[PDB]
Amino acid sequence: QFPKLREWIGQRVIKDMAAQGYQITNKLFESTVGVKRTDIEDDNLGVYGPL
Amino acid sequence: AIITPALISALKTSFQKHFQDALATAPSTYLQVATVIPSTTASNTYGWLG
Repeated sequence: QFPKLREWIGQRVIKDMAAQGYQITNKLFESTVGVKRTDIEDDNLGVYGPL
Repeated sequence: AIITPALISALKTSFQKHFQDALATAPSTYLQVATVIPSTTASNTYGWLG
């Protein structure tokens, strides 16, 4: 923001602004499950279908 | 005039069926708390995945 306006005291003063920043790094995520193939092959019921 | 009280005094009546079905029974409600799952054998086994 610009500095607030003030009454001139006799000699004007140079002021400065304040700028900042913010950084965020990506993160890597994982989720996995292992199942024996014979169970899927022997899945006539269909229990593992909604996996 | 004179007659046995087991024939005229018995047959001087008119049967009516107003009293039939005068009251009722509580309405069906199990639909609001249960689903209908038809079965085709002795028992039903249920299985769902986690």
